Amino acid sequence: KVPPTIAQFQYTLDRNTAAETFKLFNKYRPETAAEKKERLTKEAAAVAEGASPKPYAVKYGLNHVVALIENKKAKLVLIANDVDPIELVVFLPALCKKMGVPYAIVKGKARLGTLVNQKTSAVAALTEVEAALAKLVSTIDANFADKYDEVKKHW
Amino acid sequence: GAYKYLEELQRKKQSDVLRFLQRVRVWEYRQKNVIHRAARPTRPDKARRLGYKAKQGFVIYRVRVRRGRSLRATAEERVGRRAANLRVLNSYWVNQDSTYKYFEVILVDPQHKAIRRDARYNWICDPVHKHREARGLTATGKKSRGINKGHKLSLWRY
Amino acid sequence: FITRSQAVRKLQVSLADFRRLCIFKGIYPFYYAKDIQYLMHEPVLAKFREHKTFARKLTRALGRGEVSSAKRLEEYTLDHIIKERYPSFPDAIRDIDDALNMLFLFSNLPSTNQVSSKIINDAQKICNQWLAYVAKERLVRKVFVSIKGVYYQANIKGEEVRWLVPFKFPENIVDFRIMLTFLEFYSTLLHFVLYKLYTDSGLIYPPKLDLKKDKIISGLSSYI
Amino acid sequence: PYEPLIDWFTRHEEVMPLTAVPEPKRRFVPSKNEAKRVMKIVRAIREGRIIPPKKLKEMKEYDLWHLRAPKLPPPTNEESYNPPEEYLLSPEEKEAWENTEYSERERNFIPQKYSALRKVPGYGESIRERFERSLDLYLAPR
Amino acid sequence: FVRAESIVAKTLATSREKERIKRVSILEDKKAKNETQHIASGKDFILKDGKPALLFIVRVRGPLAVNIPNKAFKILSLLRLVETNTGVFVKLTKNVYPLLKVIAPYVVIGKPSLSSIRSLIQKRGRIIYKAEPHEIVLNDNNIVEEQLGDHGIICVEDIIHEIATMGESFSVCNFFLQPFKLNREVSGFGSLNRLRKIKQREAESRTRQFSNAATAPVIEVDIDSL
RNA sequence: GUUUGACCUCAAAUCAGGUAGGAGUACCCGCUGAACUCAAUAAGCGGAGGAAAAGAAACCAACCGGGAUUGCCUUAGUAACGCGAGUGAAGCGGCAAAAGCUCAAAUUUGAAAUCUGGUACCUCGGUGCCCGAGUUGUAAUUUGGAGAGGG
RNA sequence: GUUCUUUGUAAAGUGCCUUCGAAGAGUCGAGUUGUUUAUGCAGCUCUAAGUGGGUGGUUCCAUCUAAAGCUAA
RNA sequence: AUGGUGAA
Repeated sequence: KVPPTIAQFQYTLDRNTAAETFKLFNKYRPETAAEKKERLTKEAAAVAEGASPKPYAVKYGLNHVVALIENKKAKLVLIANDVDPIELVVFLPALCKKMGVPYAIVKGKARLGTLVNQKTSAVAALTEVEAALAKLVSTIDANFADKYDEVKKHW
Repeated sequence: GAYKYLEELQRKKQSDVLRFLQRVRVWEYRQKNVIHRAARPTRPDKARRLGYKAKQGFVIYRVRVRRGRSLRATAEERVGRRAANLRVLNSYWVNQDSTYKYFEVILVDPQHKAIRRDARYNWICDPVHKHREARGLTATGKKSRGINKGHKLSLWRY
Repeated sequence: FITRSQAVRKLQVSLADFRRLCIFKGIYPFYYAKDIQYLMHEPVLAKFREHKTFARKLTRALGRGEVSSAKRLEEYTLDHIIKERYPSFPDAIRDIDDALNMLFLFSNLPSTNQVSSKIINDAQKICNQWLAYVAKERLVRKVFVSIKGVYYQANIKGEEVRWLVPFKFPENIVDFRIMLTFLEFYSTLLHFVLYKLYTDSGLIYPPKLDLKKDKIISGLSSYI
Repeated sequence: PYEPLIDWFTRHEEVMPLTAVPEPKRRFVPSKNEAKRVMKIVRAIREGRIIPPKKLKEMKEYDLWHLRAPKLPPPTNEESYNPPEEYLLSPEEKEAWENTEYSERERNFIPQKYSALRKVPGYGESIRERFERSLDLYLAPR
Repeated sequence: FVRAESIVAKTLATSREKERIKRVSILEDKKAKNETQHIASGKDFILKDGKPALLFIVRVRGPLAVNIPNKAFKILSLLRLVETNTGVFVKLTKNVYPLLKVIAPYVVIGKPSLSSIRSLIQKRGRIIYKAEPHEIVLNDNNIVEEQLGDHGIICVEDIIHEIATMGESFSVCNFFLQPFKLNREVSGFGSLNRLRKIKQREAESRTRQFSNAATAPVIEVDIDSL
């Protein structure tokens, strides 16, 4: 029988809210290798012949995502359920709850990574966004963090 | 980093979560062959602190050894025998059973150009390190040899 | 000799691509082994495999998302086959008599899901060059007005091509896939044949063309 | 065996971050690690081994001169739009030709006559004949 | 079952379409009265008049799935352009001029060419008549010589001349032509078709744009595209 | 939308790029180990090089501190044991040579900046292009002698 | 020595002011059972700490940071 | 005793 600390996944965000979260994340897809390379080539050509606002992108790497967490810099955290090493993500929801940061779980690590170029991403987070982020956070809260606040129970 | 938390989580092995994980993984390991390739290390923190890296050329193996010679050294030798072209740099525990013990072993390919082209691991390609586990030069082998620090006929011409 | 299924399995190429390969090369009885062996050495197999890999990678990109990757992924002619089947230009002219009927029929077909508009445009433009060349060397010798159409016979260096001009009336619409492959092969042949004929005629190729006249009649009254 | 967990620690929220690491200038500077690559590309362009992107578009640009005879089909046989009056066969023979079994059918056309050019009908069987000939064009044993 | 978002989107689109139609109709009613005292504009212009001019119109799909509105639906039914990718030639007139704005969002208009008209007529054509469900194509001129030709339109070339020269029999022939069902652009789905459709859709936004302004100039694009 | 692709896993190749068997074995590294305390000796097993191994202290030290590892003299036939046959060292001291160090470990996040393979040029490799590995972590910056951010 | 290149808001060190500031777990350890020249190793139940821990002798002191690795003489 | 040899 699964312990109460396990099975927190599998029970994940609903269809509509998950789709909305995916759509919101698609608005800040990080520049891919080809796009970054072509942009750098264009910049070099412009400078070689004849100073920009800070960029924004989704956070995906586990190490730096956790680094942003604990510092309270993570506005939202999205976690995959089918990750093979469960211990990598067992403590992440607990850390997010302790730090007071919204968090959510999704089914399919590959689908999580498809919005961040990489084949798989395990977890994802956002640092900056326009205004639908607050509504999405409220929906995620009311649908998973407060409705299923009894995750500590059952087996 | 996640490793800072993963190490502490793995420290409390008797905890419910790790107890469930071990009993879940024991059946999967048993269903596998005696020696089989592992796509990724089940204990990434341990492997990473053991000098293993995810770059190309690194291979993780797993092997089952009967319980009841040092088990770690026997497992290393067994994996090296099948993996003739690989070098058994180190191995570590992952799971134990009543009748069998499971130890994960990380292998480094010396023939791969990636391993030879970096100065941090090119030393392993030298012929001196061939069959390192056979001579017990690994961490388990050195410990078994008793290479501790401290207390723990000749005739000249005149 | 090996069976058709056996040859396909040896080539491990789906029947759809095997049809194209056979049409380009030509293999028939049950089939002689030597022909299959020669086909297996053709470079067209590598190009077909590359196209299949491109399609599967494009599908992967579309399923994953990031359409920019699919757009960036977008980055051939059977010249060798032409020499094999046509050892010399007179041989190509000889084979024209039956090959070009398909092209001339396609020149007047309507655009549909089975035929892209580009194919019809290319077929129509090829006529704009064929008729233009024939109207300069004055090789027309027959003008039989048949029910199937005006049976032209241009004395193309003494082979009397029997090409038929379909009527301008709507040709209401068989497996067009084979017809599509035949049209592609005939267009590839036509490119080089027209190049050679224009070079022989002494006119600089490609010559200038008038589009305002094309917007009036759209046909031979253009492209000098 | 079956008991719930206790959220003794996951009930209060920290205010200050766990660490007071100083803020690095790089976070406030435009990606010097990226200016390095920009200047590397500038050097490569200066050396001339890298083509500017415009030249790539500007450069996105010839006369090349079992093999039995195909046996071409016979030429036209009195299928003219204005054929001799004697060649306009009776309807009974035309009906038999139309009802004749396919493939085995000998004639590839139906006799007809039209005086006015504008009255000439458009051929509807042109595609079928071409499709039939396509089979022989590559399936013929030769 | 249908998800909520679709209904809300359809309602929002219908509201905007109805508001635009009402505003355009109200402005045109005052413009016709010639008061032209407290309206945005009174004159008409085209940028890229109500003078006679033969134009080709193509029924495009979109905008979003707005429920059929009475005014635009009836106007399309007059031209029987309900089906997508269908087009018909209409004689431009001052009375017909407001119809462009009335059904601008659903159709694209432009000035055709003699070669384009000839090719379209000789390549496509329908005669839905003698049970008379047959979609017989203009195979022969015998039908044109019998049913038509009372006014001298005996062959297809006569129909082409009437359409291009706006002859007396233009109304009769146009109705007889049973306007053609032009093939859609991509006409496919699957591995390559998805990407081709996505690439083509980008040009639609830059070409088929509606400013929604009451005094918006008539949208015109060259028919040479197809 | 019962169609689909991803991710994960399981198989196949007269596919491309790679490697282990065996021999020698004086020396070396581990397992096993017999008899006149004999002996952690001989034989047997597995693995390597010109040396092997060890090597930069959870060391020795009770001093006015030394300061990687290994060899020689000395310590010493002493400490210690079996006090009985026999076994039996080590610090310090002098001699020959001396070398340092690398990752886990704290955010590169204003840019996975990393690298294998295929291709076109000049070739113990370098450049452009393409793919793949990579986020379940590839480069620089830190290895306790601390170290990082800034002025 | 001879040379063609030297570079891009590129890299490093040092003293001053200031703020931050980690450590190899079925592992040490413990009991037993076999081996060892009363050290160590091995099988096995238990198996933890970080102003913490390992080795020693005097009323608790001296030194070091183990459970990863490379390195000619 | 070690490691091999063969046979009814």
